[PDB]
Amino acid sequence: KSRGKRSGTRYKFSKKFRKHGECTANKYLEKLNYGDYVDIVCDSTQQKGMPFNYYHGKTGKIFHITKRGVGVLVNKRVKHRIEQKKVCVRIEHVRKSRCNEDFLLRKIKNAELIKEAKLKNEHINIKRKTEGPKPAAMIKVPPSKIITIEPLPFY
Amino acid sequence: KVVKNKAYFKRYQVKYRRRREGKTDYRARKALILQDKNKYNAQKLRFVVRKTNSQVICQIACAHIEGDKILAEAKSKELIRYGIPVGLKNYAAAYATGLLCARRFLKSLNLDTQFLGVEKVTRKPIKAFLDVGITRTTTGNRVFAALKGACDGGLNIPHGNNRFPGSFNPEQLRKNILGIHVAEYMKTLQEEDNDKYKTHFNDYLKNNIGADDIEQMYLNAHEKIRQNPKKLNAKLRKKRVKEKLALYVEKL
Amino acid sequence: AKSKNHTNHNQNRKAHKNGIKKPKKHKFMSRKGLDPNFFRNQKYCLKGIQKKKKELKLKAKQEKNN
Amino acid sequence: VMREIKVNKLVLNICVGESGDRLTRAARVLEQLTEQKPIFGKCRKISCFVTVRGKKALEILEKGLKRRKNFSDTGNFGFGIGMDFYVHLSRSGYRVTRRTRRRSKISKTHKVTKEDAMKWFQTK
RNA sequence: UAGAGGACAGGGCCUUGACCUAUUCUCAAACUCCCAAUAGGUAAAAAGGGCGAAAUAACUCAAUUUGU
RNA sequence: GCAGAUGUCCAAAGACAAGCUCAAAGAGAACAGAAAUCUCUUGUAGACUAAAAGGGGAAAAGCUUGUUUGAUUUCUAUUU
RNA sequence: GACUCGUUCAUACUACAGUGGCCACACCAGAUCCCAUCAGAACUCUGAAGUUAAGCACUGUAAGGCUUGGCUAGUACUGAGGUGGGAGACCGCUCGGGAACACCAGGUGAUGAGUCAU
Repeated sequence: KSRGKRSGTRYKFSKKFRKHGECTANKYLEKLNYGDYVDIVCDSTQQKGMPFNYYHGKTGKIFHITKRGVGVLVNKRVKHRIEQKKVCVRIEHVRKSRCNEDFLLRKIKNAELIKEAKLKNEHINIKRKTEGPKPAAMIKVPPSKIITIEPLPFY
Repeated sequence: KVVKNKAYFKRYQVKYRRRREGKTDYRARKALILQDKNKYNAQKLRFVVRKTNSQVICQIACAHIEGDKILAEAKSKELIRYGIPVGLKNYAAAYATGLLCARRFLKSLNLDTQFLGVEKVTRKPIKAFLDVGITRTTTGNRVFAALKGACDGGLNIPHGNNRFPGSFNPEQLRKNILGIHVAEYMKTLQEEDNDKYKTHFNDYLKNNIGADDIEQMYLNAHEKIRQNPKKLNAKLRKKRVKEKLALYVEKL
Repeated sequence: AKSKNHTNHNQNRKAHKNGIKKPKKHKFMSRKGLDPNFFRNQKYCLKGIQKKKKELKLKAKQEKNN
Repeated sequence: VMREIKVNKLVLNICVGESGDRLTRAARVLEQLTEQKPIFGKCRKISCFVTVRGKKALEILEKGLKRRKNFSDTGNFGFGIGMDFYVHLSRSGYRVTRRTRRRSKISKTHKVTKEDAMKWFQTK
């Protein structure tokens, strides 16, 4: 019977303990470019440009930049299909997404590895390792370090 | 009842350090530095002028994530080498140091020959925005003297004319820029009682700066600057409380 | 009589029967209402680029066809 | 040292609690008493008062000279006669707590306290 | 829910408390300092990325050579 | 199902800027008292913000003051 | 040694106490002018006689708070399986995940750009 804009956001749109107050001045210096990924976290201290309840915590790539706002394209699940949604928010409600940072660092490091590998004419595996079973080990331990364990009685 | 209980301390949230110290506003700052997100690599330089109770300082600041970068600066105490040995807190001193900051910035950027500013006192130039710094912007405030100094030095600092002395009086502005108000204060004090005048403008006299000499020395300064710009750790802490209680056993 | 007001039962099965369709994700998005004074300038850039390129190509065609 | 207590402020109060005529009379008597124009109380207009500083504060305190149990714990006092005297005395450096730039608090060593306020009063 | 220690009010040095301090028993779907499990989202390179030069623009910039 | 609220109110209770800091408590001051005004100290909001409740707010989004009518015309991309 | 603009926004706060000053901050002297009030208190302007008393800086406290680790504790809770136990309430087992309060201990900052003084 109640489906207002901010219905059910009692805790989601509340500031953290001892973290109240307006956004820091340094946040306005954040650099944003077209097509890069961005997180949508609602800052309750800034009311205009607030994202809708659903998009809090979502991620999407920027498709529009204005003087003080960002239009970001976000996937929303609607029954039987995902669909693209253009949400327009202010700067305070958006932050640079780290969802790509491991990929970017991997790209740089792998490039500077591939360069040297091709220079030395070596074949290397550039794909991630998904490490599984460990090899056999031949381990040593002082006899005074082995301790005998047996189940404890009840009390 | 005590309101300073540990629950109060535990729930207490501090302000930012600079707000706590009173240095910065953080509401003026975040509108001074916030630039249109459409425009990339546009720095929006701010002309920061801060007046101490001994001298005033001007600088050019560019906002950056790790901290502000200072591109140019000027202190009132540098006017000694330019010929002003006294009154470094003056309206005229503020104008002079704004001129100095502007000229030094243009020199560092290598654009003096292209932006001459003006002479004497009444492509697009560099744009900077005046930073207040807590002070109240009343009519005839020294921050606007510094702004006029920079504007005459060649910077494009947007401003109105309300807060120059007189809500517009260019003659009054030139008088205050040249220190005429100080000169007439000297005259009035001399004519009304010599003792207070001597005890007030003491090192003025020790520098033999006459009332009529002030305007000329400020003009000469303007042209000259224009043409050339211990801790304790837990171990000994416990040792010291142990000995303190050992002595307190019989002390009281 | 009383009606079953609501249920989400079987809706997830219906949704997954034809899969959860993803958006097509085309390469170009229409710029109809985005950043004027920027996309207008982009139009001018592109017009100039075509003018120069086509005039170079026309010069080459004329000098090769006599 | 510069730990000399001086009269930071001296406030005269007329609390009549009614409308004008008598309020105007109080305003004018305060007016010749001190040339500063008085201000009025609340308008829930019930009282008029004036705060003075400088040499005039000492002069009016001398006039009011004509107890030792009515000193506040923060180093202030006051009395009456109709008109009411109150005096807020403080050490030097009190500007720190009132200025806008780097407003702070003075240490309680620098605060006056009542004990030496009594000594100051009996010395004056 | 209980006591423990400690300088405003009533009567006859005392009584009745209030109040303060440090504790104590027990609780909240419409309480929260903290905070899971499960559930959820984004990313994991070729119509692309990186690095440079040269062109274009009426955009942007102090900048026909700043940037985009 | 549960505790409620709406069919309004506002030329300011809208806009901008500046200055200030609130509730409360303690101590002190002729009338003057539990309460009336003034001063100091503490005071993270315990006040206030038209209304229900929930969020937000301290050199403010609160209080005061100044100037105003952006509560204007037209059109997009969109969210619920 | 110090200052300006910042970052982090309590390891940075609060209370009490001690130490420190040449320019440096500041307290401080004054009100003709710009300006401001009941009030030159504040704000603004002009100063340079005095002072580290305060602000400020540093340190201290079997200090409160804050913060890191340990421990609470594989406890509480919980995903999947069970023709598991039990009359039930509830409670194991198998494959997995895994807290919190409290208590203990350590700590009480670090840093970007620029500038001044020696």
